[PDB]
Amino acid sequence: GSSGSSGMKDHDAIKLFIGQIPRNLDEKDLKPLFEEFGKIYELTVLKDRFTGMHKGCAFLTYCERESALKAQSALHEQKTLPGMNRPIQVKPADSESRGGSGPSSG
Repeated sequence: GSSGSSGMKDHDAIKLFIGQIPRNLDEKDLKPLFEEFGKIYELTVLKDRFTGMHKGCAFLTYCERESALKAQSALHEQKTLPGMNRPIQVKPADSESRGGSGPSSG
């Protein structure tokens, strides 16, 4: 083809954590959108089997690291699902070294 790019997700993929989503959607209904932005490799909607049937959120994995960035800033505070007063939040499930607060002496 022209663009092609039919391969596999990068070795170190980024797990984008999406929040502010109602428990009335479906992976086949959410994957599409993102798919238009990036070649999603795997999608999973955090859904417990005890009480957290739906943690009003879902995990997304973009094949290309860069791509994710696009959809992130492209979607983040950009799209607002029906029923949610606030827009859709998009942030990577990364843990930045931190754990301290409490200045003094000015």
